[PDB]
Order: sequence, then structure tokens, then C-alpha cells
Amino acid sequence: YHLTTFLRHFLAHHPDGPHFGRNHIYQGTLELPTPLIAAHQLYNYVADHASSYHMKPLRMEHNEYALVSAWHSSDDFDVSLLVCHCRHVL
Repeated sequence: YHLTTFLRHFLAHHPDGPHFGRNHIYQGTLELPTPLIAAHQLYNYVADHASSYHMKPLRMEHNEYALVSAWHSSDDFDVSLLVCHCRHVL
């Protein structure tokens, strides 16, 4: 399941945030300048070495891959992060 589309739908339909839910969400985009290495090639290499980067290469008949991370933090919270890459810039 393309969870990126799920979260896009969710934030499109509730782009405000109710005033009672203790949870929070945030979306942003990063354009990494990658002239030395191709953006697709660099993304694929990082995905192949996600464990080295502590990410996780989950799938999504093409199966797109997203790098995810999670960790507890502090008021206690559970913090997570998922990244999907969407000619020398990533």
C-alpha cells in the first residue's frame, strides 16, 4: 500500500488539525544538491545501505521504496519519519 498517498490524502482532507488531539503531523520537502552522484542512483544506494544509515527499505508492478526511522523522545512522544524521493539535485 502506497502509504505516501495515504498521508497525502489525510493531510489534504484535514489540513487544519483538531484542537484536542495530542498528536502532531508535519510535511516538508528537501532538495539535496547531488552533482557528484545521480539523484536516483544516490537514493538507490542509500536505500541498499539503509541499515548502515539506520533507515528501513520498505516496499509500496513497480514497488517504490521509502526510508523510515523511529525513536522515542521527550512529555513523552513517539517520533517517526518517512522519506520518499519524488538532473543533479535530489
